[PDB]
Amino acid sequence: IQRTPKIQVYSRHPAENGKSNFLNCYVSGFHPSDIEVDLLKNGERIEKVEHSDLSFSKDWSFYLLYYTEFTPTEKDEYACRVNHVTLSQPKIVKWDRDM
Amino acid sequence: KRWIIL
Amino acid sequence: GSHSMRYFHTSVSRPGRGEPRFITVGYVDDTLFVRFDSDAASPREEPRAPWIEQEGPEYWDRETQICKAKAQTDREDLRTLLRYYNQSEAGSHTLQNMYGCDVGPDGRLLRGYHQDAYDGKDYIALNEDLSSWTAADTAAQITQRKWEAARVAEQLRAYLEGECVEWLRRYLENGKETLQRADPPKTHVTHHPISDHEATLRCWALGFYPAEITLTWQRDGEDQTQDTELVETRPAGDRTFQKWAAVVVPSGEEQRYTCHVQHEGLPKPLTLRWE
Repeated sequence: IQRTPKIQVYSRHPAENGKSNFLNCYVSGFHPSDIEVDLLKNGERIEKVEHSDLSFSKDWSFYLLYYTEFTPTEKDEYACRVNHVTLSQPKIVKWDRDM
Repeated sequence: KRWIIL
Repeated sequence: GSHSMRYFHTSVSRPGRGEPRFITVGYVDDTLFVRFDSDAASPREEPRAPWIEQEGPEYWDRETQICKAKAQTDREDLRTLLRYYNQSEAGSHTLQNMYGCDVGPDGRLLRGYHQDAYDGKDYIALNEDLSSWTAADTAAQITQRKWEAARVAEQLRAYLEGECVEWLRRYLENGKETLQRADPPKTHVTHHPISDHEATLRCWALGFYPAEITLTWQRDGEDQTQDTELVETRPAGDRTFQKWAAVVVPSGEEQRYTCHVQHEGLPKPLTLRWE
């Protein structure tokens, strides 16, 4: 039995260029718990990324929050890269501030 | 406070 | 309002890579307040909310002992479950356990919980009577017989009606500044044309606590349950939560759509439109 993660990439606060913020990747709804999550800046892995402690929802599926401080700009592109056994290939979700 | 399975 | 206390536990085996990793976290409502990770440097149960820090070293010593004992029993239980399901020692398996209590605005017990899952599937659960068990299959029936013979349910009932409720009430008082404050959502509607003929309306809720919320789109007053895209409520990282709901609308019909927001922090449900 396996459940593929739902992936959301987003900012803690509404994004303002030049203003410090937090970039988040929330993965949820997945099983088994083994998962790899990277935050990306212009395609490159951000080094310093923290994550919450593994917990789970009423339906037993797991969720985790990966996050890092960052200061968005106009040009800088951000994304979340997730790999899981349910995934043929790593899935990349881009940050879309204009949502 | 936790419970412990006795 | 009403409140809950929950302890969550996950053990994940990793054959050939040491002993299972054990992680447990405790919550009051949607606020994390304690953690323990067996892979940590010098594992102890650590505070994660200011209102639990005042508990003395006796409290932390006992909690850490319980956490370590639970890690060990989980390791034994994972070996047992391999036998119960006639499984190889080659694969990684998962054991999950949740327990806790819910109380009403008066602090009365509403109900208690104690349930387990193996490999992401229901395994065995204490029933709401706090006296009988629901076993998911013939393997869990063996655990049921063992727990019945050991009168486990009677012990859980005593905890769930006693210490569970009493310490949840204590935590609620010590953390009343935050645990008993609801932060209402900040809301707005955004508009993104897809085409010359269609546009996306997205209803946003930000900065709210607790996580429970209802966001709904109406067209001409009729809920668009079938045609609404609703993302999972997500944590902002500052204790608050976020959520949005989106509908695709015919261009020019935007004013026929209304977003409705229900949250504990709101005295009245909000109705919003695209401006």
